[PDB]
Amino acid sequence: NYQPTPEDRFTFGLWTVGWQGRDPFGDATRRALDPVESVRRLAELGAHGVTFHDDDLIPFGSSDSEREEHVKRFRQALDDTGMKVPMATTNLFTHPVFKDGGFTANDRDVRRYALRKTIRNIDLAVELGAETYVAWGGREGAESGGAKDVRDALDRMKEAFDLLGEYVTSQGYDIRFAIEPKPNEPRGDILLPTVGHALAFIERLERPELYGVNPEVGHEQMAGLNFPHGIAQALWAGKLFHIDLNGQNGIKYDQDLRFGAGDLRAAFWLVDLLESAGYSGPRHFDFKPPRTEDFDGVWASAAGCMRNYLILKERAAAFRADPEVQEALRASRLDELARPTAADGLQALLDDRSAFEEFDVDAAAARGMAFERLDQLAMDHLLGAR
Amino acid sequence: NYQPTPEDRFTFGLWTVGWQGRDPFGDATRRALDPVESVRRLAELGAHGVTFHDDDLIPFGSSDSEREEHVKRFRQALDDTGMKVPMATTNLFTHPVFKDGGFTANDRDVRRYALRKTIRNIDLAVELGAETYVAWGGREGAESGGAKDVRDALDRMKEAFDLLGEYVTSQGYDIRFAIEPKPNEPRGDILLPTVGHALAFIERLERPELYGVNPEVGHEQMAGLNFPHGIAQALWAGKLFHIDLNGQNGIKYDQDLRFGAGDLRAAFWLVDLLESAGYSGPRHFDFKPPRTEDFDGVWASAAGCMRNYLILKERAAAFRADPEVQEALRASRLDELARPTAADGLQALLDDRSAFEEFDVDAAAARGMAFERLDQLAMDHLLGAR
Amino acid sequence: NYQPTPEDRFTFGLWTVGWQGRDPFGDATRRALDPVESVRRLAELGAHGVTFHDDDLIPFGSSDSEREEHVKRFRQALDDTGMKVPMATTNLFTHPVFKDGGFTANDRDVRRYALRKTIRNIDLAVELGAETYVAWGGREGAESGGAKDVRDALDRMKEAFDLLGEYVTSQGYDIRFAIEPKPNEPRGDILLPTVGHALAFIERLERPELYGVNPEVGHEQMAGLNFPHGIAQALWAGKLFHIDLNGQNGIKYDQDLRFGAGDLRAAFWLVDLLESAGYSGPRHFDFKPPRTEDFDGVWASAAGCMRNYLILKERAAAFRADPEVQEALRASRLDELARPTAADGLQALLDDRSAFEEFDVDAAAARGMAFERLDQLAMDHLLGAR
Amino acid sequence: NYQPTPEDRFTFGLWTVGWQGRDPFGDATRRALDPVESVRRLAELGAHGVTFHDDDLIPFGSSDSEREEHVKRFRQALDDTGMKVPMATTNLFTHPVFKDGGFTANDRDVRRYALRKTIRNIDLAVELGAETYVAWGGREGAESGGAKDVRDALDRMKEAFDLLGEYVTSQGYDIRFAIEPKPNEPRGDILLPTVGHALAFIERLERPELYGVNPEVGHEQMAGLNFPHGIAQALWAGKLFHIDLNGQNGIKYDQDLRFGAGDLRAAFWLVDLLESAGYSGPRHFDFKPPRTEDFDGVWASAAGCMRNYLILKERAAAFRADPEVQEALRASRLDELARPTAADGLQALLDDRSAFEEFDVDAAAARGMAFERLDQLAMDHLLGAR
Ligand SMILES: [Mn+2]
Ligand SMILES: [Mn+2]
Ligand SMILES: [Mn+2]
Ligand SMILES: [Mn+2]
Ligand SMILES: [Mn+2]
Ligand SMILES: [Mn+2]
Ligand SMILES: [Mn+2]
Ligand SMILES: [Mn+2]
Repeated sequence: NYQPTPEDRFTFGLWTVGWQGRDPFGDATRRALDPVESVRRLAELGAHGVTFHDDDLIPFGSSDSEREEHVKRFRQALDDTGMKVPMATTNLFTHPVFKDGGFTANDRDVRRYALRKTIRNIDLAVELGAETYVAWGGREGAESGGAKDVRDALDRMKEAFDLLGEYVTSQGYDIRFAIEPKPNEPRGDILLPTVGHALAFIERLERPELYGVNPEVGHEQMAGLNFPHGIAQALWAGKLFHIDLNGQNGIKYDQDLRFGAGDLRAAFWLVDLLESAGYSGPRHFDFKPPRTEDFDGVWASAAGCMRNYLILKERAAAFRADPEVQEALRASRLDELARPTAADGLQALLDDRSAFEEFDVDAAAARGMAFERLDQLAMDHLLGAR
Repeated sequence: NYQPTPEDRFTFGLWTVGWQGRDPFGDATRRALDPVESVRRLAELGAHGVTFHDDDLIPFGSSDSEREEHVKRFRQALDDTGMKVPMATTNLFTHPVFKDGGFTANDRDVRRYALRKTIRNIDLAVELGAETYVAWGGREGAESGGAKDVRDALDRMKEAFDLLGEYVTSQGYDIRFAIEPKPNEPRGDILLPTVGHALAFIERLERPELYGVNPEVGHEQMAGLNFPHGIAQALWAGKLFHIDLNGQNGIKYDQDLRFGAGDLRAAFWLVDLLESAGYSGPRHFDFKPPRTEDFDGVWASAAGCMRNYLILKERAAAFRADPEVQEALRASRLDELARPTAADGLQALLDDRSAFEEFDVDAAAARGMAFERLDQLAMDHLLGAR
Repeated sequence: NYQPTPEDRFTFGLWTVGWQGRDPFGDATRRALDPVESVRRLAELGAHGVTFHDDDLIPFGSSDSEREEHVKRFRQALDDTGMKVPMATTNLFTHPVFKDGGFTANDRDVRRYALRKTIRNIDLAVELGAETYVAWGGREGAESGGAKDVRDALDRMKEAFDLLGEYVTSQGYDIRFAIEPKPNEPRGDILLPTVGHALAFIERLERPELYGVNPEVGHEQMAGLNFPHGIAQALWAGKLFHIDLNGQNGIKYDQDLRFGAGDLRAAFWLVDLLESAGYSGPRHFDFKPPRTEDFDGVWASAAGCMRNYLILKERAAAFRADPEVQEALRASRLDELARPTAADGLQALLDDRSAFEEFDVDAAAARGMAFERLDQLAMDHLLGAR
Repeated sequence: NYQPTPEDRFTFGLWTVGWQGRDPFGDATRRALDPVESVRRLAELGAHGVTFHDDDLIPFGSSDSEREEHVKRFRQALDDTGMKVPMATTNLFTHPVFKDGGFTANDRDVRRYALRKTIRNIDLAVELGAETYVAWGGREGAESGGAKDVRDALDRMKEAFDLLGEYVTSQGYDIRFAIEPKPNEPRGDILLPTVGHALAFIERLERPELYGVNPEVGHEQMAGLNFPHGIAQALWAGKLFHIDLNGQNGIKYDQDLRFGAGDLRAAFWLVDLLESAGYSGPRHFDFKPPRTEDFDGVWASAAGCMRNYLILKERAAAFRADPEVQEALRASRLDELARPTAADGLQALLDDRSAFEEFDVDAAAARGMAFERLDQLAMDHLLGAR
């Protein structure tokens, strides 16, 4: 019955089920949750673990005595439940000091502070066993053209990531970084707005092997992009270090719906790709239970994330294993797409009259791709109408 | 009076002013143009040169005798006018054989043909003096999830670009490649949909130094992205090999309006950045005169592209040179954004109590960025209201 | 097995399966179809009937002898198959004369011609038994601000529709009009861009009872709008005279995918609403088989439209009939939403201290809406995971 | 120098300059403002007046003694400055009780309360001299399909507006209502999402003459719609009771930038239309100074709204008065667009062989519209490049 177990590796941010429902036009609709109670509540649902921002575990401005007791209580809930902490991250967006950014703030002292805050939490992340450290530069960007020279800001962004990579190397940590793109909100435009921009930026770091992406379903969809396509490119690059799952109904504010909501067909093709590719990291949900809900609806929504992943996994596997689909894939030439165009090499291609001079372009053009039958088989599988 | 001269390097595709106005719901509204007459007509307007697809110079399926006479006539118009041909490209989208792509077609024979067609035109491009060879993979992509394994397709795309780079190296040509991203249309989703995705892909080629981007204003805006930001990232990467200028009114079909139309403020900030950065390549217009127009309106629209570039150039230069704006930039800390965050190095940063333990975050947060005054100075400059 | 029969009332435009695959960057990939063969082919698939533009039945500029033989051949295919023609429409977009519009062309003679062309086809539509006459003003609009005074254009649009309503009244026809909104493409902005704008405009006609809407799934989604919501408003207004079904993957060019493709969840909620409301008109598909397909894929895609409608109909009915869902609807107060707010009347409301002075807003606010559990039941039903 | 005076009728919501900068990912960056100080500060800038939500003048849950003193202090600032209060509105979105809506909440008691809260503030609005009472139903809508039957919700919405119209009639007030559309945010989809949907809904009210629209620039642009077009339709309907001015950079979260920011060309065409139409209501700014700013930047941003309106007013007037533009308008047939298509009547049109049988469609089609020259004259005027 699509019941999750910890071996499914489902994880959740403390800030997700813990979202109090404050939006830019409304006050909180739910009380804050003790992280201890979310660990317990999630473990009961079948989750594998939790993630946190530094401020989602230890309230900003804590004395070290308080910090110690916050951590201690959290550590006991993990031990009580068997939950893990595979990823953590820094809040560089909530406090007003970060109103123009953390790593790319125009104010140099803020940039320095953002790094000092980030490094403190990396140490804590390692202590709690995280393998991935995410950065979402939600305040990096601008509302107006003169406010941000983006060439200078990317210099400042490279600087920061290079320093964090020097730091983890100096400490001998095994943790790796994952940049989480978003195209806008809360800034008018955010730097590194998509998976492609983040991938490209990483290739300009001193130690590129230490940084990957953490793409979020709804964020690429906020640019009207195909999320499964961007995940394929991240996988092709060897850079899918982590993944954020949720739903989004098109180009609008970041909704962070429960996974499977939003674009259901894209959710199907995403799961198909993650499972085909053997992605083995956490299946992490970054989602807000809608503020219409009380705490029972919070946990229902969380359960739904996991349930929908496992239904889509079953339907995609059944699609890929159906001999009628395999035949259709053959009919649509997907096997040909995986064979080299010219393993025979450039000269042989140049000398191959069958590639140009005697190529029958009209017979090739007349050959239908048969993609609509293939896609209606995929639809039939998704809906259990086979 | 904002009169262009060839030294402004303005160029135009033959397919732009030559667009007959056929759209997906309407027939042609203008006759086809002889490329000779467009070269002459553009030179009279002050353009520096023209670009072409192979099929926009030599009709598909020409005998070599016909090909020779087409080229000869074009060459004479160039010589008659002093016009140049700085860029050329391949039509891998119009013919039905390319209905599932050229380089990433599922059919291997089509992929081979696409390369054979591309290489033939590279030789011609070199003969006519082009320094940049553009690729727009407008048919590379899918309408449905099962039709295109994107991992395999990027393998096929890398293959193709690697082969074209082996070819130009083997011939000793100096020409370089520029990939032109577009997120969708005519395919439901197009591969390498944005500047970031193209930049990232190039870093996976055998000879990355040979490939840059040719970003188009309207295409990044079709993903709701900030075009000046993406140009800054391309410039930061050292990869702005060429630029396509036009206008776009938001997220919708590719309009290819005359430059300055669409998002006027973004046009201002683009020109500001190109001129600040000392971009020295062609200012190339990829635009469709609307099909409401007759041939006089075609040439009016072309003239307008150039005029609007030169007005925005003047207003941006005046903005950057105004001592009141310089002071505002200082007030908004843009100078600080250009200074290293931590040239003193990681350890010094770690030991700097002013970066954390004794950082006054409340006083930093209280400091306004003054970006609205800066932006109203930019507005006043753009509108000539100073 | 979700097999359609004519009693399902599925209809298709001749221009849908007959689309030759010409897009704004590519030539045709399929030959044209004889309307006779599409009637036969669709009847074999289980369709109820077909619709046409005047130019999709009789080629533009036909002699009346030719027109007669075209009609005669079509009439025989209808009789041979039992197919019906419930709707027809005018092509006021393909010919270059309509480059600035038909009814709102700036040129008065074109406006007159557009009406003369429209009235000729209304007579033919009546002869073939249509009950609905659609208008899609795809060329009505502008690319630039000065080109179209929209106040004057709406005067010209009202004029035209008023004249067509006088005409059908004068002839004693029973046919009714349906305006099909689209927000853009082929014009930069199209007038009456959404269901709401069309509904509002109709209330300004001389005979409002004669005009409704024909909303198309993909067009409202091209404005990022909720198609089921707009259909509910059209139904609430008593104005859903006809409906166009297809799919659309977000805000981009009009894709006209096969129904069920695009936004699958929205397709579910649409079918739920049409069936709940007892909509009894044609279930009309306005769709393009992708130009990757040959004619077998054309018919596969058409079959898929019908299949997906019938699967979604079954799943929605099962949702609405499930006692667990009924209970959830009760828990989410949907029954309360259908009860008058204040049947007791204004004064009683004013005097009801329970409505303000003694209203417990905190207890009301604390009551969760339970919408996430309700929606996961809807998801479970859609996917057959109950 | 584009200095505003109260006769320009510029108004501002207390919540605009008073926005503390709390966004869905960040805390406040500015303290709250005393409404008294905003009235004074705005009057010094040249504003005509202010508007308020009930909760933006009197903190929620005030004793009547407190309410009295809040009002008294506000009244004295108005008298001290000569500022007016032309519009007011109800906060039916911030308090958690309104998490599923006010007038269309599923909970009947909340719907009753929303009306009781609305009516209390209408009385206060009248006392302070407002002529327009706005409703923005920002919580009316849904995130999921089953949560909201939209047919029932529109019944509940009609009910509420009908009751408020009975109330103001019963009291003999002269105030009129204006519905402010928004397509989404904070709900996933908001009911009456555009100007067209609101216009259409009003025609279903018992007393339609009492309700108009208050369209907001950024909200229609959040649906990718042309704001000047929707204003023209509202003006054509006689329903532009009020207007909200700001800027928006495309399809994304509601930015509420200072007017003239966002889409500058659309701002030009809007002002052109308001001034051409002789719109005489308040020019009301609904805008957020970005949270990067301190209070000096708040007032700079407010000043900028007014400045940009007055620059665009000058440039549009100069466009409309330029004899070269008048000639171009004549060349593009805008005069013809304003002449009836068929004042000669239906029969005369039917009998006019020049309208069909002898219409030269090819010569008509060959006539260019000359819209690009017209639009480059508009551009030259906007930029002061004539
Ligand atoms: Mn998100
Ligand atoms: Mn995330
Ligand atoms: Mn383009
Ligand atoms: Mn281009
Ligand atoms: Mn369509
Ligand atoms: Mn349609
Ligand atoms: Mn707004
Ligand atoms: Mn507003």
